[PDB]
Amino acid sequence: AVSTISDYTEKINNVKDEEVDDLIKNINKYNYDLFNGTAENQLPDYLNIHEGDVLGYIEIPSINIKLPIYYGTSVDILKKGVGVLEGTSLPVGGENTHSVLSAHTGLANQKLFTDIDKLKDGDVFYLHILKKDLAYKVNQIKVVHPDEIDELKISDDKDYVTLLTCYPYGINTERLLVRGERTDLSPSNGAGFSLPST
Repeated sequence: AVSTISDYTEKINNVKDEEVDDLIKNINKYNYDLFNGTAENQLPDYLNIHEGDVLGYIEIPSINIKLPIYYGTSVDILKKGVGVLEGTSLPVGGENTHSVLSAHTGLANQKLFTDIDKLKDGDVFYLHILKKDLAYKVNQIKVVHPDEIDELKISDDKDYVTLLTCYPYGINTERLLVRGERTDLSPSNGAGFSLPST
């Protein structure tokens, strides 16, 4: 709930800023190796990110969803919030990244499935990862077979995040892929920002 998000917010703000900056720098290196095929599903030792580590949270204001984000999709973890799909980009953004956020499967896929079912093209979700803020605008809702790859792959010159949910009853179930592409945090009406000059 908001106790996990509160307990993430507390612990992360109490870490040295330079250690979070280095972790962000190492994540960006993993995502590049991943895209270049010089890394594998199992995270390198230089990250100290593990199955069940909270990276932060997702806000979907359209449907008042606020859920923590864990690394990985392990079963002791899959009944709390949202999991980063092993083999997909870590959600810190950038060109040549595609992070898949997989729904957790208990009572909060019986809400979450129908809730991300309500999302349409132009809807925005916010990631809060390791004190980094990112915005994503939905541009592809896709119902897919469970042995399907192409719609979860990193696209060249693309910064994507896919919300992956399964129909929660039965086995070999159709997965719903709500794909966001990277947008500005700033609202488009208000603008006008200049650097110092003299």
